[PDB]
Order: sequence, then structure tokens, then C-alpha cells
Amino acid sequence: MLKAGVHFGHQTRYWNPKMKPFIFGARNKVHIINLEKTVPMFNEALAELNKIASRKGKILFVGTKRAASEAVKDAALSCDQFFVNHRWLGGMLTNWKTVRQSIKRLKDLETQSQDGTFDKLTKKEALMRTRELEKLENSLGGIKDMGGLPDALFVIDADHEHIAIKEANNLGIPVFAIVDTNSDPDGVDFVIPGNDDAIRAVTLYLGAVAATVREGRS
Amino acid sequence: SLSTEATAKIVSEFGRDANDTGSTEVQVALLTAQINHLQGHFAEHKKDHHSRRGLLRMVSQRRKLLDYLKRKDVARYTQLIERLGLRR
Amino acid sequence: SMQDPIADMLTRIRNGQAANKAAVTMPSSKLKVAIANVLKEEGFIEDFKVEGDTKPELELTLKYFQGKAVVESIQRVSRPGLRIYKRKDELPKVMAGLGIAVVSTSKGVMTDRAARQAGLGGEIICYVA
RNA sequence: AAAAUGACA
RNA sequence: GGCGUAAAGCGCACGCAGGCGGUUUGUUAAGUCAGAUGUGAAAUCCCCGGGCUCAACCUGGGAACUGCAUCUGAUACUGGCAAGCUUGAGUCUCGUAGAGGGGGGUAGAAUUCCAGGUGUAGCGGUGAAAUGCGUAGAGAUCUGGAGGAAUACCGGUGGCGAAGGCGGCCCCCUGGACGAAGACUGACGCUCAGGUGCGAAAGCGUGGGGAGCAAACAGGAUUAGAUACCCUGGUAGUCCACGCCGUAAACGAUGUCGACUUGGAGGUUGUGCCCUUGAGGCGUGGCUUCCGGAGCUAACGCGUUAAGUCGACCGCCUGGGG
Ligand SMILES: [Mg+2]
Ligand SMILES: [Mg+2]
Ligand SMILES: [Mg+2]
Ligand SMILES: [Mg+2]
Ligand SMILES: [Mg+2]
Ligand SMILES: [Mg+2]
Ligand SMILES: [Mg+2]
Ligand SMILES: [Mg+2]
Ligand SMILES: [Mg+2]
Ligand SMILES: [Mg+2]
Ligand SMILES: [Mg+2]
Ligand SMILES: [Mg+2]
Ligand SMILES: [Mg+2]
Ligand SMILES: [Mg+2]
Ligand SMILES: [Mg+2]
Ligand SMILES: [Mg+2]
Ligand SMILES: [Mg+2]
Ligand SMILES: [Mg+2]
Ligand SMILES: [Mg+2]
Repeated sequence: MLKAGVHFGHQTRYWNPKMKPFIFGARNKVHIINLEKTVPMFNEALAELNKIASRKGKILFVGTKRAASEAVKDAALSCDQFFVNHRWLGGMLTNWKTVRQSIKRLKDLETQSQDGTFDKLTKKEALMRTRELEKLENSLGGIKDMGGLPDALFVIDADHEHIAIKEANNLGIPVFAIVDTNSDPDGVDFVIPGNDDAIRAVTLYLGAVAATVREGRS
Repeated sequence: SLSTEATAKIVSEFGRDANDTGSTEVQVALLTAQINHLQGHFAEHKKDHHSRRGLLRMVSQRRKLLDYLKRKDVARYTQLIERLGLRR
Repeated sequence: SMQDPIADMLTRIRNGQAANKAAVTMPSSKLKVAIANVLKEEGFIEDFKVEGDTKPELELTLKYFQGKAVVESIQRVSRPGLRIYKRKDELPKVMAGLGIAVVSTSKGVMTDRAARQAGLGGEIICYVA
């Protein structure tokens, strides 16, 4: 609601001109992201989300960039939802029948270190699994508590995650995306312009969307 | 090359007003003054081919204007080709 | 130089919708304004404007019923280098009547669905789908 | 530095 | 239907005939559209029909023969006539950047040659080598002089020209582009068959000049041969004046003229305002290199300078070889 106004952003000199109805100017030859047009459409998706969160839509939060990575585990895994904090395995959504097998293998891998293969055989064939465990748990995390394909995707960088969108675009899943000055508005039908790569900015987004998920189920 | 004073004389002699530059009469006169002065130049510099292209644009342009006048005002046009001397 | 100004006027609409622009603006003429009055009637575009005194500049508005456009196919038929005139029984049909073809009959500009129901005929200005 | 060529199926 | 690469854009321009042509008003009714009149032989074609037991085959009525001429009448478009209009095109004033062209001079570096002085035994060349040059003083080095051709550095996908192309410095004849603010002319415009002009280098003709390079030619070397590449020489030519020739991978393998359509990084060149406060910042005109969105298409790729969306004319294409 323009309460803070802490994400002017601008992301660069260049841009994708598709956000011309979303910009202004600044003295550094760079494009001021609109906050007046942002406000109405922003709360539209939150209202939309509450209409879908009341039917247990399994919201998915996608934050991959290093700075905003951790706060995604503080919003999705916080309440009940799922995150992809590190790199997006190409095809994780449309090639679900193969990621499904690897999640099931992980569930054995974690318990292959609880009560199985940690001490009762050679460390060259027992400890090395934990090296595959650590490679997995951050490359494939909170989605381990899924039961199939989700219904609402939430992404932060509409360009850095331009290939996650396409799989969602391939299926029917609507997505909320926080687009930027350099971003692309098309593809994602629920546009939320604004600066992304700032911790003081991401907290405004994630901290004020997870609340709507909370109020959906109660 | 028809300097300003060499031009400021013809515009008044042929034009209807002190500021009447652009009428058909004055435009033709300003060309024939360059054309009939450039006769002396190409007497000496005969193989000045690149300059001669500019002259043939002048000669071509003049004939374009005189056709326009001929279709417009026959008496005015045939007055013009004799107070200057051409069209033979 | 421009020789078919009507073919220019249509192309502004074509590129205006390809670029997804809200409206366009171009110099005005009495045949153009009559043409734009016809397209105002058939719902292809909303209202227009003819403000201009010594550079009368018509200014249309493009129409988007959805994300898509409305003027899907607009083509010049009777170009100056080859003009074609049609008679009452041979009026062209556009997409089995789903489109219109503009005819400038002897009683002013019209479309082939009103000239056919008036007994008239004339030159095929253009097609609009 | 010298270093050419190889029937058809 | 095509013409960047598959066959196909004239080498480039000027331009008569021809084609096309801004915006308003009036008028005409020639194109055009609407009716009628006359004609469009009969049959064959086609719809509903009839007769041979059906059909083939005969036959009745219509419809069609898209046409052409006249008479009426409509005036939106095209064409004619007349009067304007400013946006297109041109003219005037101030200034800018240039290897744009024609002619006449002059500088300095280097090569060669000529006349000399010191000076000794090799120089030059190659993958090696030989031919060749040198004890008649070569090569090296210093001085003086004569000639012709070309302009290191600056120099840059920089600039100018329609294309070919253009490069030291000066002069005087001369062409075209650009920009600001204004004034004028008021369709005077685009394109071009046949024509006319220009058009690299090589070649040709008549005269000059000839340092260096060097087709032809000679010797040495290589090779199985070497009518070649390599080495030592060297003729026409390369250069000037005046006439020809008229062709090139004359290429961006992309005809000229308009209008319209997201963006970046630069270059170059005018320029009009804030912050002349010192950089600058803001603007916008003309040319130009690179990357790329939509779109296009066989893909390569092109992409505001389109090969994207259209409009006007021009040239050319029709399997390979022959
Ligand atoms: Mg002039
Ligand atoms: Mg043999
Ligand atoms: Mg074809
Ligand atoms: Mg070809
Ligand atoms: Mg060409
Ligand atoms: Mg010709
Ligand atoms: Mg007209
Ligand atoms: Mg008539
Ligand atoms: Mg008959
Ligand atoms: Mg019967
Ligand atoms: Mg008229
Ligand atoms: Mg021409
Ligand atoms: Mg020569
Ligand atoms: Mg000779
Ligand atoms: Mg030799
Ligand atoms: Mg040829
Ligand atoms: Mg060339
Ligand atoms: Mg060619
Ligand atoms: Mg490109």
C-alpha cells in the first residue's frame, strides 16, 4: 500500500519494453518502477490466492537467487507449503514421473542413514550416500512433502526462473510473479511489478503472502 | 557560382516582389544564370565529369519548370523564354 | 511518393494492432472519414476524431475485445494500378458473410451487405475480416 | 624440402 | 509464383513516349453503377416437363449466350474544366563538415644511376644451393648531382561521391549533402521501354617519359618430367596529353520512390536549453558499425539502413549439359 516504498530497484539501464505502462524516469537514465499501478494488481492475486488457498491448492514458492534463498524456507516450509530454494531441476513439473521416483529414493536415502547403511558396511559405500544426501536435500527439499502436481506457483524472478514458468505455462497452473524493470510480463498472467534482489524487499512480499495462505485454511 | 549579390539582382529584376523568391520566373532565371556562366568553365575543364553531372541536373530541372508554366500561362511562358533567350 | 493514401490508412490499422497500440493518428480526407464512419458502424473500432484545420489529422481508436485484436484481415482490393468494379449480382462475399467488403456505390460509401439490399454496386474499396 | 595415382559391382 | 545464397535486380545515373499521382470546392457525365428499348439465328449447355417397355434418342416452356448500341439517372470513385490549399517537391538568407571533381605548383623520406674520397675480401640469395655481382676495388660508408613514381606517422567497420572510386602541403575554377530560424512558389511529384551520359584493371591508337615493380623470355635450383611455385635478371606495361574499348565476385550476390512498426551499445556531424557555473545534464536532425524483439522463411539468417506491413512503375526467371 506504498507503506514502505523501499524497492525502486531499476535492475539496470536496459529493459524489456513490455513494461512501458509500468515505469517512470529517474536522473540516472534509468526507469522508475511504478508503485501506484503496482498496488491494485498486487492485492488482486492475494484475493485470488485466498479463493484458492481455502481449497488446499498446495501453493509452491520458487526462490532460487542466493540473497532471497533463505526467506523462502521461512515462508513455504514455515506454514505448510513447498519451496525450491536452489537450482530448478529442468523438467521437475512436466517430467514429474521421473522426479517422483527420485523423491521416493530420497526417502529411503534419509532412512538409509537412520537405521540402515551408515555403520554396518564399508564407509566407501556408506558415507558416500550422505554425500548424495547433502547434494539432494538442498537441490530437492520441501517438495518432498508433496503429493503430485501443485495448483499455484509463486516465483520471484520472472527471468532467472524463465524455464520454470514454461512448464507451468505448459500445464494450466496460474502463477504469481514479482516482475522487475528487466523482466518479462507476458507468460505470467498475475503480474506484480517490483524490485526483487533486496532482503528488505523480499520480506515485504513473502511475509505478506504467507499470511494469505494462513487465512485460506482457517 | 552565383554569389549572393549576383543573385540579389536577378530576384528583383524578374520577381514580382522584393521578397518574391520562389516564383516560376525567378527560379528559371537563377538557373540559366548558372548554366550560361558554366559555359566558360567547361570550355577549360572539359573532362570535369563529376561537376558536369550537377549541370545536367540544372538543365533538366529548368525544362521541368518551363513545362509546368507552359501548361499554366502560355502568354506568361512565351514572354519568359524571350526576355531571357532560350528554347531554340 | 505515396500514391494510394487509402492503402496507407489501412496499413496503420494493421501495424497498429500488430504493435498492440491503443490508437493511431494520420492525416484526414473526406473519403477516409467516410470509410472510418463505416467501420464505426460495424463495431470493428470505436469512435474517431477529425481535429485539424490546415493539417486535418484523423485519429481513430483500436478495439480489443480480448487480448487479441479485432481487425484480423484487412486488405486493399482495388488498388490504383488495377481498379475493379462489380455489379449488383456479383458483389464479393467475405468469409461466407462473416466479414464485410466496402463498396463506394453511386449513393455514397457502403458495404456489400447494404448495397446488395439496395440494388446498387460499385468499386470494391477493400476487404475487412 | 619432396609427398603422383587407385575400373565398374 | 518468384528474383541475399536454389534459375532470376540492368554497373550506375539523366531522361522523351507510356504507367501512376496529396487536399478542398464547383461543374461535366467519359469510365462506373441502375432500369428499359433493340439485337445476341436455330440447335447443342442447364432446370422443371412429355414420348419410344427403361436408357441412349426425340420434344414443349423457361433460363442462359457474362456481349454490344441507344434512351433515360445516380455522382461516392476514377478522368476532363476552373478556382484555391498547404503537408509533397523546389527557391531565398546564415553557417558546417569533408581522400567529391578539373588545372597549375612545391616539399621530404626512400630506391636507382652518375662523378668523386677513405676501405678491405667477399656480397647477394635459399628449406639447402647455384646462377649472378667483386681485386678492373665489389658490398659497407661520406659528399655532390639527375630523374621518374608514390605520399610513412595522423589512419579509425573514419569521410565524401549515383556507381566506378577518391589519400603529402598550397592555390583558383566547380558539383552535391546538412542544420536553426524564418519568407516565397503552390502538384510544379514518383517511375522509366527505345535513347543519352558516365563506367576498375587489363588491352588498343598517336605522341612523350621510363627510377622501382614486372606478363613474355633467359639461366640456376626442385622434380620421374616442371613449358610452374623458389632464386638471379628483364621486354611490353605500370606514369602524362588526346581519342577508343564498355567489360569485372562492376557484390550488400539485396532496382528506385513513399508511408507505418518494440529496444540497446557506439561512432561521426550539425544543433537549442538548464548548471556556461569546470567537466556537464537535458534535448532533439542527417549519415554509419554491432547485437538483438515481434514478424518473416527451407534454413542459414534479416530485423527502424527489413529479407517485417502495404502502395507505384521498371528489368529478369522457367530442369542440368549443349
Ligand atoms: Mg543549385
Ligand atoms: Mg595414369
Ligand atoms: Mg517458384
Ligand atoms: Mg543465383
Ligand atoms: Mg546493384
Ligand atoms: Mg537502359
Ligand atoms: Mg486524388
Ligand atoms: Mg457514362
Ligand atoms: Mg442461340
Ligand atoms: Mg420415360
Ligand atoms: Mg474530380
Ligand atoms: Mg530516375
Ligand atoms: Mg590503363
Ligand atoms: Mg599506350
Ligand atoms: Mg621474377
Ligand atoms: Mg555482367
Ligand atoms: Mg567493386
Ligand atoms: Mg548480378
Ligand atoms: Mg541483427
